[PDB]
Amino acid sequence: KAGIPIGLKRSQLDEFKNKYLKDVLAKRVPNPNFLGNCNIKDFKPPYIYS
Amino acid sequence: IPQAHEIVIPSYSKWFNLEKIHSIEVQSLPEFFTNRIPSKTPEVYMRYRNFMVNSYRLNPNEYFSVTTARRNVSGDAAALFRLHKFLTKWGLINYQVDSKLLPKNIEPPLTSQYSTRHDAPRGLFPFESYKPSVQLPDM
Amino acid sequence: LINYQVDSKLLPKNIEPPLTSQYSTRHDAPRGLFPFESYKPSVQLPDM
Amino acid sequence: IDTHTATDIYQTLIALNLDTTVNDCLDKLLNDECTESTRENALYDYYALQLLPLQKAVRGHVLQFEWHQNSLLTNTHPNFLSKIRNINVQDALLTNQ
Amino acid sequence: FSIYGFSNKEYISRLWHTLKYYQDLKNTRMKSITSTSQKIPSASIWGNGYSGYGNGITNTTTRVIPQVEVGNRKHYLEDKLKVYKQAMNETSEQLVPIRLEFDQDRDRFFLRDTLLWNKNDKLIKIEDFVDDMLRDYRFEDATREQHIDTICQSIQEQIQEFQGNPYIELNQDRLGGDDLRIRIKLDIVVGQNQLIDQFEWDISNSDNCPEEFAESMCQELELPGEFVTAIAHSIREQVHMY
Amino acid sequence: AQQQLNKQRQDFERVRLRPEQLSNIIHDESDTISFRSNLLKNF
Amino acid sequence: EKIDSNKPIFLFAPELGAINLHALSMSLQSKNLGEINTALNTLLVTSADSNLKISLVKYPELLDSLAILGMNLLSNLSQNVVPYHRNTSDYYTQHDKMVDKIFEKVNNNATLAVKQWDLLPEPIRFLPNQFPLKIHRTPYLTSLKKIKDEIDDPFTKINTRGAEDPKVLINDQLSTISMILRNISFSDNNSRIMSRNFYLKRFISDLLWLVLIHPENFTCNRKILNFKKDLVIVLSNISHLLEIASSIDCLLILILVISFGQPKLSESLTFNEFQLQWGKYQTFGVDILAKLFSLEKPNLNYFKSILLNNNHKDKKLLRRLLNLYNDNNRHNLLNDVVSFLFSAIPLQQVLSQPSLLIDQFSPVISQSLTSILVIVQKILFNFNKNLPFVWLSSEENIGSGLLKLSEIILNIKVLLPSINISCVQLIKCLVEKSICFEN
Amino acid sequence: LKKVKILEQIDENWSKEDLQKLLKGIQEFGADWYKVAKNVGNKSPEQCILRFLQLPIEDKFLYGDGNGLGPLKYAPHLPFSKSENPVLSTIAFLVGLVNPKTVQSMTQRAI
Amino acid sequence: NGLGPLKYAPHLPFSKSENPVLSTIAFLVGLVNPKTVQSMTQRAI
Amino acid sequence: NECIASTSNALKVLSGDEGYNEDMVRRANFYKENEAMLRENIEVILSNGRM
Repeated sequence: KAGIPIGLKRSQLDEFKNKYLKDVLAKRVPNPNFLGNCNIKDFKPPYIYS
Repeated sequence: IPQAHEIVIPSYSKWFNLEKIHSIEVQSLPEFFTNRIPSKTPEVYMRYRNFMVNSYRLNPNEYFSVTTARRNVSGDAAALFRLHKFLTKWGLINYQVDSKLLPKNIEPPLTSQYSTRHDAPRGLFPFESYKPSVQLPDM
Repeated sequence: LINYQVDSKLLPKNIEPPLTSQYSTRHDAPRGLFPFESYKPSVQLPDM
Repeated sequence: IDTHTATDIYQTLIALNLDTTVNDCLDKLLNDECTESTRENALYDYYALQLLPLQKAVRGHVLQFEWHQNSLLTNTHPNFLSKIRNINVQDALLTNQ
Repeated sequence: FSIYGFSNKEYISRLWHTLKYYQDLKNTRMKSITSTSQKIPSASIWGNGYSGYGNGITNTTTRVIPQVEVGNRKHYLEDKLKVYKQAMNETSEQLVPIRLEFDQDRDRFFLRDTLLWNKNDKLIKIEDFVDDMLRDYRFEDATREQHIDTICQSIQEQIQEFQGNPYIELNQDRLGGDDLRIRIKLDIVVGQNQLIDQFEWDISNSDNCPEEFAESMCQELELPGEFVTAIAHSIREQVHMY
Repeated sequence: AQQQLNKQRQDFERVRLRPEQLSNIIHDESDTISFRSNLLKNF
Repeated sequence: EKIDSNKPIFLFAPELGAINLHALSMSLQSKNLGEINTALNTLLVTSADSNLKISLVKYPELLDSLAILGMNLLSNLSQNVVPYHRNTSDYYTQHDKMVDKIFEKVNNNATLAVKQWDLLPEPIRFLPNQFPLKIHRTPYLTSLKKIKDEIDDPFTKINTRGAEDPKVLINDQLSTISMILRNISFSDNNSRIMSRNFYLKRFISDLLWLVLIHPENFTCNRKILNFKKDLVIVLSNISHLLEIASSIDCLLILILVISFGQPKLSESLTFNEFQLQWGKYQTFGVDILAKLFSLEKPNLNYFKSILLNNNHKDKKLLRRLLNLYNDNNRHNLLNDVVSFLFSAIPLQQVLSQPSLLIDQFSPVISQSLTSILVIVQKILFNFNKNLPFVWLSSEENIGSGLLKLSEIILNIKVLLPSINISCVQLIKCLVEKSICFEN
Repeated sequence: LKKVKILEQIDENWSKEDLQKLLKGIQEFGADWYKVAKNVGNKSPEQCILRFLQLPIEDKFLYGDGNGLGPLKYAPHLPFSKSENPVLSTIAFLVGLVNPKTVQSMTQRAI
Repeated sequence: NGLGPLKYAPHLPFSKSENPVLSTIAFLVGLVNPKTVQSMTQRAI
Repeated sequence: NECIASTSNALKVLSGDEGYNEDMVRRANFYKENEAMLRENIEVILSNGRM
């Protein structure tokens, strides 16, 4: 019901995140309630250079 | 269960913390913190509140109603109504039900990340830079 | 005097949604809450 | 007495003393006839003196935010306008009624 | 010559450079205002404000919005003086078991539900509660506006015929009660399953709490909360019938 | 017809409670006080 | 000066975007300093603007928030407490309890209450620290002189800033709240809603008490004068529906209203002309009185009792305050109120030179006459001084001015027929009251 | 010389190894507070930032433990003139030395 | 280190000394009528 | 002392300058005395992604 595939182990978590990519590729447009698709983005401080 | 969605709350609900009870909750819902009714204690309050929040954050896209809470936890419907309204009022639940996308911004100069200079004035930022004293007597 | 030996995780428990306490949350802030900033400061010791 | 040159001298002396103590930490590191306590203290003092300007930057960031939090327009703009009006005929008509 | 000099000319040079910077900053701020006026969204030196969520979207022209509807509803605003007045003078928690049943070959809609309501409650109006409930079931506007009155009357009648618990309004409370024991029979059809059960229950004892008993049974059989609330309501209903 | 009374009340109050502006609103001292000029004079 | 005019201090109205009243209310109700200050600044910039309506009908709780916030601040200001950065935490079946309590007792031997609190704090005058010793009745011109003297000092503390002194911060928050209330009172729906609000009237009472009885905790004289101006303007916009809650509120309202006149230096009138260009804040006091007297219910009974002469605490405080004001020194308050009302009628200025001036001044003349007539006919035997006769023979000869005004209006624009009758009625009633009082 | 003995900030909730991990982690990752926190372990990012801000690195090189700096205390704005107002600058330096009570006594004796 | 900020006061080395402190003292005490100075402090002759 | 302080502050205000005193905020006492303020600010800045 939560949307996790099934029987996920502690080792598969990041693969799950990668699976998320596959999820939108298999069109589909992600919501703002989608992991990594937030409307709010970080605003870096001045001492961070880049 | 891993986090599957993104969870946003308003900035004025920063005080909220599970496994803790703030003074705002005590002031707004006093019925649970006066020892007058034995079926309304802080333990029952945390039980109901954490149930509601956990059950909402599993699918932020959907409205979490009072009928489901009334059906899944046992108590009089009036207190559950009051608690659900308090929660949905302070953010903390139903805040991202029908969310919209921000189209795209056009950025004029100085409104962007990495837009800061060494030659810019230091309005706040109390630390100042001084002229090095390079003169033979001062040396 | 009753059920002392039974392994924990075998005791009965409520059927409830799992916990969401270890989650990361983002905050939605109003407009004039943070100041405008200039002056990227050194971040490195000056040569002498 | 010249105060401007005095402050310039004070600041330049601060900078020079920082540089000499960094050099001395490097010195205590580069020779092996020192003990382990001396070498460890030198290495971590080197780390701290090299992080000093980052500390200044982060302190300045937090202090900027803190100064902005306590600011109100009534203090900075003492001549802010409001919505005065005159007593008119409608007030008198309403009072009589 | 350094701009970080105290003399007279360096101080005024610094002031001039600061002024020029702030003038071009004001120019970009006017650019942002103008660009947003022509319905082209532009970034601002103050950020975006609230993004698309609750609290809506800042970065429009300019408005005063009273609130943003959540789930097509308005926020509930209550009277805090009445809240404290009720909370600071409370003594008991008289609970009424309420049952709603409406067929279709009768009043037009069909709906079934069970509920517990505190009779010593003066804070929440039954009309608001019923309107919210009918919004939760996703009824159309027309049907809700038609049948809220019927549902409110049905709920209001059952509260009035709940005289109460006799052993409380008449002070008996003998710490073990009398021995009046009845059989309580359950038949609950949550989901695709049906729980059938029967057990003895003493109705003279004010220590018997149906919530704890239902919770224990549903823990021991691994059942969800729907069964918990249904069992508590059934116990209370039959006890009150007797 | 209670809505007509309400429309009349609205028309009356919009005229009565309207604030003056950039006009005869003339302010006293303690409103038109320049802090900058006093600071300079005292310096 | 140019740099200050171009600096990015806060947003102005065209760049606030969509303003959300619910979010501002919730910001005010949180206990974060930055949230509160941002909400206050946004509310000020919005409410001060034209073309932007803050409708309280569509979100009324906002008002409560503001008032409630103000109240707490006033409390913290009176008892020398600072609410922010507290260095505290800010967090927090009978059979089973019998059983586990037996368990605890057994294990201890082996090893060998209801809460009550209020939503708001007790008003501001029942606090044991706030007991009246002196009434501060500084006139308006003297207050302006004090403001000029305190700004024109070399060692002036007028720009300490909010981050360098917490008391300055509390005072700035209170000033912003008062300005916001004043700005939003200028509409029909908002004024009607604000007239019946319970928290607003309690906030007004607390602020009146602190401004008139214990003003030592404010940091500036200009802030005191601005509090007074905001109070009279709000009351002027609201008093057509206001029901007063206490008698102490009536006393403080009278003192506040008459403080805006010009006293001279009892047997004569104690107030001067208070010209025309000097100020226009007196007209607001005249208007407040004329409308408040209109309600022959709680308001009229209170004013009668005060002018002619927890409830136990209120009686003790009323006696204390009346003795503090009058110190045969009785009915000094009646004399002052009526002399203030008479000094509001610009007789010398209109009679000296004529139609234009009375056309511009008919509202204040109308309402001044209304208030004086109500006092003379309905309020007026503990007297020991023929008061209407000292009003008639006052060396300023107001009767001649009233008659001359009547004549000027006769040889002469919706109020004049009422002003004629009011003038003649007032003269006649004063003469008859003179005779009866002497009897 | 003067040594910035950093490893003596051992205040109970922190420890010498905790401080070492903090300093080395900030030296590794500049301002990635999460990586620094997980480098230290057992402590959250906010505690790391607080401890970093409270470290007294520069204090030994500044003028005093807390007399006073005098005019230098107002460093960016110094309204003094050696040429035009020679007495006020000297007196600004001198007021730090004297005891004010004896000054009051002496001026009262003079009057 | 008794004198706090006097350490940082500039001065020309090796030649042509100037005395700000003593000059200021002699100027300020040269205005006040030596008899009341003798009464002020015991240091004066 | 009061005269010197007021003259320096007047110059600061007339130049259009603001901020903290630099000598006060370069020292470590200021950060062990304002512990609560710093904690609250750090949390607010972090949780918003500004730090």
